[PDB]
Amino acid sequence: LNSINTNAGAMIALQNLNGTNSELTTVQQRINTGKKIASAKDNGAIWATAKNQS
Amino acid sequence: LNSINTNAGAMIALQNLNGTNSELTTVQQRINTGKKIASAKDNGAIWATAKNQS
Amino acid sequence: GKLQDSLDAGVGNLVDADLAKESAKLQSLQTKQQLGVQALSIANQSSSSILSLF
Repeated sequence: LNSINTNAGAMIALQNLNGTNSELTTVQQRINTGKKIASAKDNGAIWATAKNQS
Repeated sequence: LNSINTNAGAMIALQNLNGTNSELTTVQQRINTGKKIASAKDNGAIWATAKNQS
Repeated sequence: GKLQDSLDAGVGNLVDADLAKESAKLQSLQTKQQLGVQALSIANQSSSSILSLF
């Protein structure tokens, strides 16, 4: 398929790049905060237990 | 054979070119994801094994 | 996002042409049109031979 309107390989490459970007942002947060569970979004139950313990 | 309506050599060249593009896209996806087996389509057995092990 | 990409790829598979085939079909039809013009030009002159008999 030598189409000029659709480029599926670019779509797949963009999906992979977006996944890499998300992983990099997660590691950036985990470094600058020093916490693997810095908010309710990271893990709700363990974050709740930590808030109660603190 | 000096046909005006058909061109078998162009057909063979197009098949070879499509094969080359398929190999090139496989290498693109393999470099981008960083894994030689990134989905069940790559190889189902070791894919499932690695998924369970991970 | 992945579903939208898949739908766009399906539409592209459904309507888009394989332009590498028309890259050869175009030259084939141009040469065919030239041969057709020459053939019609030859056929138009059949009446001219009648003058020689008089």
